[PDB]
Amino acid sequence: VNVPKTRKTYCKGKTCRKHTQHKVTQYKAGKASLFAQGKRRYDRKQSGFGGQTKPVFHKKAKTTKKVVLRLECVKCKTRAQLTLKRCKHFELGGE
Amino acid sequence: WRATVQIRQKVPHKRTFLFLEQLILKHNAHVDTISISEAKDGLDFFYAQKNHAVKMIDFLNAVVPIKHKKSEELISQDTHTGASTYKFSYSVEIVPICKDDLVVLPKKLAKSMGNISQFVLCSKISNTVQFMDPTTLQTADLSPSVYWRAPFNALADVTQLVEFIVLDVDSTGISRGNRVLADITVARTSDLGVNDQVYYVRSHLGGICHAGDSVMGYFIANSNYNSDLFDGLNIDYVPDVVLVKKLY
Amino acid sequence: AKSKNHTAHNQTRKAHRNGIKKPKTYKYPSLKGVDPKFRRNHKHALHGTAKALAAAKK
Amino acid sequence: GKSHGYRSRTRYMFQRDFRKHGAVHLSTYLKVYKVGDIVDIKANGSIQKGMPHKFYQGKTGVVYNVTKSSVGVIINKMVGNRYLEKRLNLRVEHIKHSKCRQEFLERVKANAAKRAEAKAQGVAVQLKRQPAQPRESRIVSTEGNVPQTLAPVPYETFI
RNA sequence: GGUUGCGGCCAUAUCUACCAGAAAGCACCGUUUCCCGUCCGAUCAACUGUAGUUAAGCUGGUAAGAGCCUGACCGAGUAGUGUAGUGGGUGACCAUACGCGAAACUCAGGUGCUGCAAUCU
RNA sequence: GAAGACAUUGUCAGGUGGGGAGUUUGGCUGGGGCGGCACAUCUGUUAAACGAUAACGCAGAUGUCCUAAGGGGGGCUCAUGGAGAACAGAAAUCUCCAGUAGAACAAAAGGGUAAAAGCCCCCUUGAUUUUGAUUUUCAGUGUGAAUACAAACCAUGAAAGUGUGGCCUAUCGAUCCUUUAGUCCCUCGGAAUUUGAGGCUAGAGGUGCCAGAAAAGUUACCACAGGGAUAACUGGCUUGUGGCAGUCAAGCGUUCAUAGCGACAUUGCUUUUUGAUUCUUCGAUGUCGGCUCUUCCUAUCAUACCGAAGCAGAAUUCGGUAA
RNA sequence: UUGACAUUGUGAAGAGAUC
RNA sequence: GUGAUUUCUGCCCAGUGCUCUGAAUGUCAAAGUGAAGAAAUUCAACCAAGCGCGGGUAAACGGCGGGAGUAACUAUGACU
RNA sequence: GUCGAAUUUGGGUAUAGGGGCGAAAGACUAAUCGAACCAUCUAGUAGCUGGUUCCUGCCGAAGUUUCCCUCAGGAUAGCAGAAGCUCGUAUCAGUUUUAUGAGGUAAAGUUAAAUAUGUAAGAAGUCCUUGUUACUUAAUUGAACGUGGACAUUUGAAUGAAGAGCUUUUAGUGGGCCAUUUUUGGUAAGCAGAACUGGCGAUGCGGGAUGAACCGAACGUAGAGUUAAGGUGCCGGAAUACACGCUCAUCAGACACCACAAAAGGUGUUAG
RNA sequence: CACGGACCAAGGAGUCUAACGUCUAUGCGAGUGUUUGGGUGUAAAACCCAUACGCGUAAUGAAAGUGAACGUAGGUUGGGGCCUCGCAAGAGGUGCACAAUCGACCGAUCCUGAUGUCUUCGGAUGGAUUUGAGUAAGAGCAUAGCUGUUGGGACCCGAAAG
Repeated sequence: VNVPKTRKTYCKGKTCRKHTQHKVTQYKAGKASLFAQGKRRYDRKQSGFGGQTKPVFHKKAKTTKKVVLRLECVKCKTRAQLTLKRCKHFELGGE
Repeated sequence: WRATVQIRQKVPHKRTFLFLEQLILKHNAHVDTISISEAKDGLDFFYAQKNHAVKMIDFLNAVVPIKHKKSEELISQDTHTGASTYKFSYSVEIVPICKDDLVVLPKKLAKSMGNISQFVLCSKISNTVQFMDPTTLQTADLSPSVYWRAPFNALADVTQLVEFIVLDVDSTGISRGNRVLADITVARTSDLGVNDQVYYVRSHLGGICHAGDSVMGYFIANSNYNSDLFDGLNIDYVPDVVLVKKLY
Repeated sequence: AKSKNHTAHNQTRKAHRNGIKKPKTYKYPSLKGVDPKFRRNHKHALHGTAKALAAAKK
Repeated sequence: GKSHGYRSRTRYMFQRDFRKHGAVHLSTYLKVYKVGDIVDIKANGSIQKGMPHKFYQGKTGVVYNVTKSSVGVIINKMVGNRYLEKRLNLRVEHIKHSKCRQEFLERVKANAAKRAEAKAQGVAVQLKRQPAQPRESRIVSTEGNVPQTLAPVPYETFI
């Protein structure tokens, strides 16, 4: 699909609480970040003997992901998240 | 009917074209048939005896990379002779990757042949599926046997292409046979006029391209993918534009 | 080894054993769903009219 | 496979009444519904917002809630062996009054009149409704009307 | 009673062919400087009520007219259907008993009704 | 004698390793297998005028598409036909009539829509924020989709009003783990600081077997617990077929419908065809054929006696009673 | 089958900015 | 692995396998290494063998088709 | 069959259980071999088969919904029992009537039944009178709830009501089958799938000779009386009754379900 | 014409327990439970008892934390019973439990943000179609019994295996 690079929506900053202009960019994953509790645990149970102790998921079906938008308030720098329906093409651009 | 051959593409929907070619490639090899009844994913063939359903597949391998399974249903037997009458159903299944679509091979597959890349376009489909480096211009092929061992699926359909218009080309030579490796500037057909962009792309098909001519390709920056083989490679090794096929 | 899947036979007959009991509806029904704006005022309407007699009743 | 939708199998059900198509007439919106009124639900197939499910066609309910474009409706729905009390949100295109209350109030007032009238008339009210009785006696008069003898009639082809 | 503005149900109000309308009111009609809108003051806009024509709009009348609508011991107690029988019939289906009860077609009449506000010899 | 801080030895690490070990190798299903998706869904129908209603019933569709195809407002009228204009033709473009929708409305089907819900323009982001009530499938649980308000803040329009995505009916997802936003809050428990990690609130990453395991074959060497809830095998029912007998005679036969026939078809019979179903039997009715031997049926091959011929005799042919 | 650490001490050459 | 003798053992190294006096600058863990940080730590390079690359191999497992033409009635079809 | 050699055999000896040995058959390894034998873990686990021990009284089902790697099984709701609880003129009801909606099947050729279906027929009512509010209004005007006053049993239609409501708690079941009136798949079926009601399963009794379901009727122990459905020549309890006709059958006919018969023939016989 | 049963006698199958739900009886009752132990005794009994501890009397959030009366512990509809009048019928007064319903109170989440202050701490006040297994003149604790569930060999018997 196609979406703007800009939106005026309701912003809650404790400063704003009104419709303000935002800057749209597309959300992405973020680093795996070891030392996470669930990774520290999973590192331990995988140690030793007994092979793979946890399920390995081969069952994918979906051919797309939902699309999450990242709205920064141009004024008070606060942020929001907002989610579009599934689509095969996405651009935050123009044309 | 004493035999039935059942063929399924199992894709959304891209292979509805080539089943037309099968009937053409069924037409050369002659033998004998009774009926044909489509299924959502393909044809059902019905034959006399069991002997023609063998010849149907024997010639079905050389054209297309299929695996085949068999069952039986015995409708009766004459208890004097011991003879048996069965209805033999051959279920044939094809690789769900259609010529000139964007594939991401699993790392184990990649480095078992030439250590080819992860991004590949499926050049041609025959008794083996052939794969082509879009940039590196290296050749590899996946035999039908080895595909069914680990069943990966194509990343993007041939129906996902967008139109491109070629500003200029720069050739590095290289090509082995039949091919010309070259480097090209390209702008999207809709994108060219109203703002601008130029995607400088290293591609195959460098002798075929006349300046300003139209070419189809996958534009990956816009394309959203949920594949797993895609999230795991890397994001700095993927070309943003993969040039596929030219318009005449 | 197929089964017998659906039937409605006997279900209407089981239904009338204890037999289709009624709302048991009450005076003063629940104000669930009533207009919040009407319902806010209705608080203070009753709130005031109770104290209305607290001036008379003493 | 089988399909059970929200509006499934309503083909003839929401149709618009041949030569009644088009825009809704404007006494529909001039009608004032109150809490305690009894109303009949007939869907209007042209107005999609606020439109009841195909179970509530023709069902009759009471108004517990009045709001901007819509009204509240309490229905009694049979599920299993019991009746559940349903609350519904419907726009006034899909509602109208049921005249049984208009006719009921007409008889309540007449009954008030007759009694208070009969309060100076020395009772003997007879204020119920009684079923059609067996018809009392009478004398026909054959004078001017002579019994006409009829008999069954023979068969014929007439083809 | 005519006429206008705003309506109520939305053909008894529609459609088709002809004809008449006094006063009053609508309307056609004149103009392009300002408001404003167009390929084009035709549409819309603004200006005069002066200079004109009731020709069309519109209101009314007519019509063994198509349409619509109301009524008929009109089709018809007909078709259909609920209940009942150790009824009939090889069968398909059909009578009888207690009940309910139609429709097109035909025929006959009807061809807008009305609310608030002003207005006219 | 040779060898020498290398081999060896110990401990980690990558790779190789059916030589070996442990385990698995979906579901419904007119047996099981293949196929399919009736496994999550949507429309018409099957459905017998409220609602409800099954089959591997029938016709199709769904995993997407859209910053407009969302929202508000304004102006306008479609399909099609008719009559006119250089090139211009069966259609280009222009103009006037008639035109109840025969068009269009992202897609399947059905509903809906005419100063619109369509066509064309103009402005915009309500496809926002906080969360509760309600309907639907239903246990009146979850998910999905929706309905009507409330508290804010906004778009449009002169304004009434209208809009919480798509005119309406489908287009989708738990726990655990990872991650992001939010307040800039809570905890790290001997007391503090900075990193780190963990919480509360709201999103996303996926389970299509769609209330959601992480999973290849094979046995003709086979095993167990069971099943006639279920196949092969007799029987039972049906007769599609198979095979047999009438009725009308369009017609072959030198002419001649019935000496001898029958096509079109229609009416029946048959359990020595093949099937369909799955009623009895899997804590067993010993499965093919022949050999041996008895008996019954008639739908008569021979023999008996008859009727018929287009029967001279001879011969043969059709029927009759007859087992 | 390979790498690293330990067994493991004594020191020379020649290339690579350790072999 | 084949199965006395006699007589022969055709073509095929693309796949799978085995092998290599072969080569490159791809990928590669642990340790060491360099950087950033107050530290936990993060990252960046480097790296063996193995695979990747190239060669040999069928008395290794194994395979030995399809589409065409072309010799004096048809037709056979040595060959391209 | 072989019988001078890859022969036959005694004793000693070595090889032991995921092992041994095999001129190979998954052969042999103490009547045991596709993993021996013996003890323990072991009363291994079983959603699967079988069994489950005394009487009598009162009550009495289900084979259906939703979800499950769910389909020979469970959870859930329904049916059921038991314990009662607050109450008692009383709200109800597998029913009609009046009043009023919705429907789009049969017939009709857009119209529109029959049977089923929603609501109402009063006290939680009606009419008046004057209070409250921060919602609503241009507004002492509405909305919602109230104060004071008034109208009681023909109080607002029929009939009925071994009383109305309320809660807790738990068993079994979750294979159904048949007939009627409709109906899809199938050529049809004692076939498969639905819709309504009634039955069988769980139920004897009288009749259909016989039979789970058909007709009559449901059951404490008896006595008499009267009947149901079916019958009344004899077996067989009850008329070899009465009345009026038809049929002669070198295979007559005899009572529903039901244990079947056709097209059409016949100077057979009667009546139109 | 499915399975077991030739016959007879004797054995032979829903038990115990740990932890709980409902129900009932009993003692006390804002409490309750003597028995781990000590004193004692006719000696595994019975009798007597200090300290604690368990449940209960306070809920709510992840947590840091905070913590139940605007009022005769409120109002409205209905309510057994009692009281007043009346010959009675019935009306009026009061109305426990209990059902409905709207409020007030405590906690959590979002919003407001006072006199005040180590100038970012403090959190008064006032809200809200929000949320809780809460308050609103306590009812639980102990033992016993029926029935039900979970773990155990688990009503009895039975595998192929490991």
